[PDB]
Amino acid sequence: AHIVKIYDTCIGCTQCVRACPLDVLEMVPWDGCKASQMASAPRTEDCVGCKRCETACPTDFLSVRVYLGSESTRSMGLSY
Amino acid sequence: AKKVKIAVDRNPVETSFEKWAKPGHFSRTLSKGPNTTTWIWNLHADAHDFDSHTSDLEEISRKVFSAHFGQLGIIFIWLSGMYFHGARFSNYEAWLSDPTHIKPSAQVVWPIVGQEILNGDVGGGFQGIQITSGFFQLWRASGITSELQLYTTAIGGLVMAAAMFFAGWFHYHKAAPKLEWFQNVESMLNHHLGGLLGLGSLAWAGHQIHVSLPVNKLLDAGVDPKEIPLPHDLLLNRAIMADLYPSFAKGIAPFFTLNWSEYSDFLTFKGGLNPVTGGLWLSDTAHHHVAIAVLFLVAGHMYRTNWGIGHSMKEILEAHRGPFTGEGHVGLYEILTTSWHAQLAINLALFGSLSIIVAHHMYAMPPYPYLATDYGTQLSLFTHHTWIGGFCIVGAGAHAAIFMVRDYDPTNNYNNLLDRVIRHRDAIISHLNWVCIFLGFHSFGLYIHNDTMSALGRPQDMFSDTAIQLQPVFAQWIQNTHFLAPQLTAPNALAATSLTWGGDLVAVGGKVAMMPISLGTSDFMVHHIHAFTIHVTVLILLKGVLFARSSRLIPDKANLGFRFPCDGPGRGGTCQVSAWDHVFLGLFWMYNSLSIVIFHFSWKMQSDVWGTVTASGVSHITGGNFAQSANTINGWLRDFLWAQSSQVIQSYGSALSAYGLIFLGAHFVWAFSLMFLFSGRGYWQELIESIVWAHNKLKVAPAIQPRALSITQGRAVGVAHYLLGGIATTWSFFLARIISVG
Amino acid sequence: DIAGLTPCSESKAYAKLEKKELKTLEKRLKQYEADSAPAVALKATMERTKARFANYAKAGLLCGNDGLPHLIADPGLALKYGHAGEVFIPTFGFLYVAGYIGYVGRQYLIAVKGEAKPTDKEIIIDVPLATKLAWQGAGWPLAAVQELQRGTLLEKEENITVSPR
Amino acid sequence: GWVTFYWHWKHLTLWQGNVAQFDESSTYLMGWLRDYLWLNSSQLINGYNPFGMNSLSVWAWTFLFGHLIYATGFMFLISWRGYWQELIETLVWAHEKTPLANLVYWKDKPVALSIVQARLVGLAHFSVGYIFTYAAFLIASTSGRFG
Amino acid sequence: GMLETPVTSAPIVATYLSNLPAYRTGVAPVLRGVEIGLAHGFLLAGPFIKLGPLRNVPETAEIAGSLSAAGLVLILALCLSIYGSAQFQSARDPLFSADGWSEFAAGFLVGGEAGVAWAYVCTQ
Amino acid sequence: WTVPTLNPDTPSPIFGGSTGGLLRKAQTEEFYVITWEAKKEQIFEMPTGGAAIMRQGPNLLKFGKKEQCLALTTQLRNKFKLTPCFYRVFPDGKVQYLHPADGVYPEKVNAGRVGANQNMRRIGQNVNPIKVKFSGRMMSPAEI
Ligand code: CLA
Ligand code: CLA
Ligand code: CLA
Ligand code: CLA
Ligand code: CLA
Ligand code: CLA
Ligand SMILES: CC1=C(C/C=C(\C)CCC[C@H](C)CCC[C@H](C)CCCC(C)C)C(=O)c2ccccc2C1=O
Repeated sequence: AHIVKIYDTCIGCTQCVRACPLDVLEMVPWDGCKASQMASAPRTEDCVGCKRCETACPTDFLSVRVYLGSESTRSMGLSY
Repeated sequence: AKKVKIAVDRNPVETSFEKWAKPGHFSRTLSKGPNTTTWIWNLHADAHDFDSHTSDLEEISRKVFSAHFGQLGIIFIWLSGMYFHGARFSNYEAWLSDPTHIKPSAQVVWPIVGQEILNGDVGGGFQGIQITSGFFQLWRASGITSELQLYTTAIGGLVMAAAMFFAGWFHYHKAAPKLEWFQNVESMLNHHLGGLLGLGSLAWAGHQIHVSLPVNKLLDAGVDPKEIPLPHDLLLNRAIMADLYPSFAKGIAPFFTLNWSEYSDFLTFKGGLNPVTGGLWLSDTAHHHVAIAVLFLVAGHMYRTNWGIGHSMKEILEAHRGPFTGEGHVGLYEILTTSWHAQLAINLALFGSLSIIVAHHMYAMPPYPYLATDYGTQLSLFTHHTWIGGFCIVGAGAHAAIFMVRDYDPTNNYNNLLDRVIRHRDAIISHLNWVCIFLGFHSFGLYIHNDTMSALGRPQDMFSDTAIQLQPVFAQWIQNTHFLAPQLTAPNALAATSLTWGGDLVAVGGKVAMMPISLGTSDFMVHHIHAFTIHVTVLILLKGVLFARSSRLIPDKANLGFRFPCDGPGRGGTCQVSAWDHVFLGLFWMYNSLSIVIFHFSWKMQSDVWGTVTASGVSHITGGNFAQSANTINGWLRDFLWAQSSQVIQSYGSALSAYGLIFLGAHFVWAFSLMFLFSGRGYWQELIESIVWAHNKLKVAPAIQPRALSITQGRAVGVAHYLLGGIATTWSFFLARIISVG
Repeated sequence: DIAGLTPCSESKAYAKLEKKELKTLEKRLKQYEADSAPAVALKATMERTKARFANYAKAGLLCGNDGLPHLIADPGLALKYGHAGEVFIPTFGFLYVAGYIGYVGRQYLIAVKGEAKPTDKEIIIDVPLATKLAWQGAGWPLAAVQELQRGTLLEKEENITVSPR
Repeated sequence: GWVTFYWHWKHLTLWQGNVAQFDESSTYLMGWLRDYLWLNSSQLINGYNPFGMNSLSVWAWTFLFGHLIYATGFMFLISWRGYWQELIETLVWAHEKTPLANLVYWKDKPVALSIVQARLVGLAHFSVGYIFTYAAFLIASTSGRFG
Repeated sequence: GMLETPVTSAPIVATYLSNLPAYRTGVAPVLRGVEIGLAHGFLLAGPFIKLGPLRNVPETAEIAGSLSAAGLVLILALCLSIYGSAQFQSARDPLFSADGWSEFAAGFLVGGEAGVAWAYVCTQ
Repeated sequence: WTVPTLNPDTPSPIFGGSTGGLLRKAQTEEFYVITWEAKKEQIFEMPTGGAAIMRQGPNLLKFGKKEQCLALTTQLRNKFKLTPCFYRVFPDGKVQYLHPADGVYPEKVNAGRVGANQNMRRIGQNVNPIKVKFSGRMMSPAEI
């Protein structure tokens, strides 16, 4: 399973959640930004490591980071 | 029943230089101007991608139509230059008198920095670079006898070039055809079959019957070129033509009375090669273009335009419906009238395959006088038109995948031939995958078997004619059948179409023009290498087209586009999944496969066909070493590459020294390309950061932020340099070799 | 002489080399006419070949056992024995031109940084400004040194971006 | 490579007594290609030929063996993972649907080499082919000439 | 579902496969091993004899080729055995089990070598 | 909102079939089922290749991996404005529901969700790799 971390520079644009092709991320309420919402990564066991979320994050440096880790059938994206 | 008619719009666009001063105007993304150096590359990459600038099909079609006029105008400038340089900087007039001893030349260099040594001694009291384009042979066949005639054609070429550029401007800025005009496919085929190909063939037959045949009949008889009648004297004076061809004494009455046998003297069916010049009979060539003219003119009356009679192309497609293919060819007509990429994919495929067929037929049936005995021209023309065909075919795969990503719509394709092909793509690629593995083992493995057996001192265990044999029995049967065709299956033909099938050799000026080609074990082995390398190229390109939209790895590959680098390091890594990357990989294999084709041709001709005729017999350039040596990889390395590269590496200090320089320079460009292929832009962007720091330290940092090339541009830059270096290396090696010995 | 070399004017191999090149040209000449176009071109080449070998000997170059000119790069050996024109003098010839080109480009780049849209002044060159800066670059060594002493040649370390460390 | 070419060519000319060849031909790159690589390959590539073989046939064989491993390395360096992973997926489909072969099955799911692995595998082939090609040429050219 | 096709789904093809030893259930794995081993073993001798390094020797060609076919059957038997060890470590047919496959591999060795020997007897 | 229950007898779209469908994995490890309601019969693109017609009313499809189900979901939502949902089905017969986990698509913020894998710091405030060395396994500074 890969590791996905959300850092406190998130502005709650939701672009990472829309970009993710496996519904790994979601938005949750927060008080640390104007949007009052923060990205969350509750389902990292389904993450494949494409890093489409990082491509979509506007903040600099990124507020969502993916650290490729142990491989499995789900993280290796196998249908066999 | 929409009538076929001319339809245009008046003054669609304004002619101004305003947009010439605003780079990127065509695209919304680039119109804002540059911020990073990546903008500059994006400007040139997307300039001619009309389909992405606008979503309007009519606007796309109008740009394509005028961009084609620009291509035609450029060819006329190029053609005009070739005719002009023949008139002013060539030894053509001297060549006509002594074609067998004088080397064609049409380029002269200025005496600067000591480059005048490239002006070699070519004959006729002339110094210049020897040319292998075969223009002298073409001009002789058409009947050109003076540099004035060459000069007038060049001036006409420039007028045509000006007309082509005017037409492009006129049909884009002044009177632009509408979309409904472009979609008359029935009308276009009628005009292009009977009008372009049909009347073009008939018109050229008129030139050959009235100009080429009389002029070449006297040239072969030995008449001095300056003393031959001018082409207009032949046209105006039927008395002169009657002397050369008595059939002209009867005028055109035989044509209208159906006594076509009267014209047997200049409309022949001889076959074979003209013994004096070693090229095809021009009387045979005239009857060819007369027959081809009638066939195409009939072909141009097949499709229905405005008067009921004819065929509807949509109706033909929808009637061909079988039990095994569901709906069938339904929906193809709408695909092929609304997608330029789909049309381009088909046309590139067959146009490229045609260029390869031209290469085989022109060497085997030399159509011009003194083309065969000029070994440099034979080698160059075959190699040139094979490379052109190779690139076009790879483009056919590229633009088939573009159609699949952009112009493909599932709603219009349900259970038709196109849909059903996508639904068993795993079956197709898995089977084609196995065929390539099978062909690689049983063709290239044989060479490895022979190399190991030879190194072990076991020649009796090799695959060869003196050992275990692999005879192309099927090809040998066909060679014999065509050799005996004039006896029973083509009774009215005097000779076989080519001397490759069998018979006796034709020698012109002491050199062999063509002789029977024998197929043995080495020919069996090399041919199955061709089948292997062609099948692999199909696998790569066909795989890209079938999996352009989705695969078991990227289920939504279409949304990513046609040209993207990857979908990230996830799923183990997805580098080079896009259909664009299947063209990128397919280019390498096409280059690999055609390189063996032109090495096969070069070694086989020098070993078995080309040579000098003497009293005892034929001595070939490489002395018939193809049969015994080309069955091992070591044989190719030693006997072909190492031995024949002697000419190019000893070229310094002579008129061929330029080929030596380009031989090294080509080796350099090829190796330079591996830098882009073996690396990635991550390293280079960090390197530029340190370089930018030095410029910042000196207040000399640019306003347009330097950026390492994109991932895709690294692959494009790599393959372009890889191809240029590799192909130029063979080009120098072939010409310096064949010109030196051939 | 220097490093065992000998003046080309006194070198046996150097003289023999000239004959070989002229002999090659003469051999091609005798297959043409006296005043035909090819013959005139070949004669012109032979004149340049003879002039070239006289000039190199007159220049006082050094030839090795190969009988080809060799160049001296050490400034002390060059000025000691009058070989300053081989490498030493051309060294300062190139640097003046190289600094000229670089200094002119740097002046233009600074000039447009003050404009509203510097990027559009780089793809589309401001030719009137470029010509003005092209002529003023002849005095770059004087201007370059004065910038160095006044401390405006280099940026401050605090105004340059750097990566984490 | 440049160091060992320089050492080898300067010594071959010394060992033959004709140092002038290096002094004259080493100043331009055609001399290296012509008078060093091409000239000294004559005996190597004749180790075995259609007429027979000699003691150099092992180095002749190893010479081509090196070129093959070197060229194979280009495949791992030029073509990257995404192409091969999708190709392997049709091979997995083909095995499962083939009668009399789907009785046998794998325990480790086939996948393409990783991104990092292929760089090492490509570099290993590149290096091995590099070494074996020059080792065969270095020994064969030197030993046949004098030994 | 999966793309229907006559090759994948036809009556004549299905019946032929169902009669092959691999698919003929109800037979002891050892007996299926012998039946399969005999067929492959008999064929395996052909190519070695005709195209082996000693093919042109009058009488040694038969012996050398068959002796090499016997060797390959031995190597294949090892492949079958270790495959069962790896695959079955913990279903309808007895063959696809640790006990069944071990018997299957043993039968293949006995049948395969018998087929190679039987092929030799045919020649001489 | 309550967790939907899968109906195995739901009709499936009109599709001829292809070679890009389920493999032996579905019979041994898991597969995925996506269901949705269709307003009218329409043609859509299968992520496995080809075109299928969706029946009016409920539809059901089976796919080999999760990404294939969520690829079809994006197509149905963006173009046809539908609201599909898919499950994970195990060979033992168990059915697991997901997407939408709580009934609301993750792009929209919803009360009751608990933040996961959220670090209350920036990327630049992680510790150095030396400080997480010999922790029993390869651990990034971001993990701690
Ligand atoms: C002087 C006449 C003229 C003028 C002022 C314009 C003006 C315009 N044209 Mg028009 N056009 C003209 C002639 C002219 N055109 C001609 C002769 C043709 C026929 C080919 C066309 C065909 C044409 C098309 C199809 C289009 C335009 C478009 C345009 C607009 C932008 C063009 C642009 O950015 O060009 C700048 C581009 C260049 C300077 C590139 C020149 C390319 C030519 C063909 C030379 C190719 C040389 C070749 C690469 C040589 C080999 C290179 C190698 C040695 C390195 C603008 C309104 C575009 C438009 O309206 O878009 C909305 C558009 O799509 N024009
Ligand atoms: C008998 C009629 C006829 C002829 C001879 C042609 C010829 C040609 N067409 Mg076609 N075309 C026709 C009818 C015809 N067309 C009709 C009726 C339609 C509408 C359905 C089209 C629509 C069409 C398109 C959309 C395109 C062509 C193109 C071409 C060219 C392809 C390249 C080639 O082979 O260049 C060979 C070159 C030559 C033979 C020399 C130059 C052309 C000579 C002078 C023939 C001119 C033919 C012209 C139609 C006559 C009237 C011109 C004007 C006075 C009105 C070629 C010149 C392509 C092209 O390149 O366009 C620029 C292209 O894009 N045609
Ligand atoms: C397109 C191809 C082509 C063309 C253009 C020609 C042309 C010609 N052929 Mg050839 N020919 C061809 C193909 C062609 N041929 C083929 C395929 C064959 C093999 C079957 C032959 C076999 C052949 C033979 C056997 C003969 C010719 C002959 C001729 C010439 C006279 C024909 C004749 O009597 O015309 C009769 C009349 C016409 C063609 C009509 C002319 C209409 C004019 C141009 C109208 C002008 C109107 C205008 C308004 C007036 C000007 C006004 C202005 C000044 C103000 C003529 C030069 C004859 C000849 O003399 O050969 C040397 C001849 O004997 N041809
Ligand atoms: C009839 C021929 C034809 C036509 C009309 C087109 C047209 C098109 N192609 Mg296609 N293509 C063709 C043949 C053709 N192609 C062939 C034969 C191949 C195989 C190589 C391809 C491969 C291909 C790819 C892979 C792609 C296209 C794309 C495109 C589109 C954009 C091209 C562009 O912007 O180029 C702009 C032009 C340039 C940047 C200049 C390229 C310069 C080359 C690399 C120089 C090579 C060396 C030079 C020839 C000689 C030495 C030069 C010297 C200075 C050293 C356009 C619709 C692109 C696209 O997006 O389509 C939708 C795209 O991705 N084509
Ligand atoms: C010399 C270099 C080289 C070699 C040997 C190969 C080999 C292969 N390539 Mg590759 N390739 C290369 C360079 C090379 N490539 C380069 C430079 C590129 C980048 C452009 C690519 C890009 C590329 C692509 C994109 C594809 C291939 C494909 C293939 C395969 C073709 C079919 C096949 O299985 O043939 C049979 C195998 C061979 C001929 C290899 C040598 C076999 C030897 C001689 C005999 C066997 C040895 C024997 C068992 C003894 C072993 C003893 C030992 C175990 C102790 C094959 C594995 C295609 C593929 O996979 O098709 C299925 C394919 O799609 N290649
Ligand atoms: C790139 C480094 C380099 C090297 C390796 C040499 C090497 C040499 N130089 Mg050169 N030189 C160089 C750069 C170099 N120089 C530069 C940059 C300049 C200034 C533009 C000079 C100016 C120069 C002069 C004026 C003289 C030499 C001389 C010499 C020779 C002996 C003294 C010497 O320099 O010892 C080793 C070099 C160094 C330690 C580096 C600094 C050398 C200084 C600048 C010059 C020392 C001269 C010395 C005191 C002369 C004493 C008399 C001598 C006969 C023993 C020797 C061949 C002398 C000569 O011609 O001898 C035959 C001599 O008279 N050099
Ligand atoms: C070398 C290299 C680079 C660096 C190469 C770059 C940045 C291209 C350099 C192009 C030219 C030389 C720079 C621009 C020149 C200007 C147009 C100004 C020139 C002015 C005059 C001298 C003409 C990559 O960016 C790269 C990316 C992906 C894979 C491999 C590689 C790769 O190998």
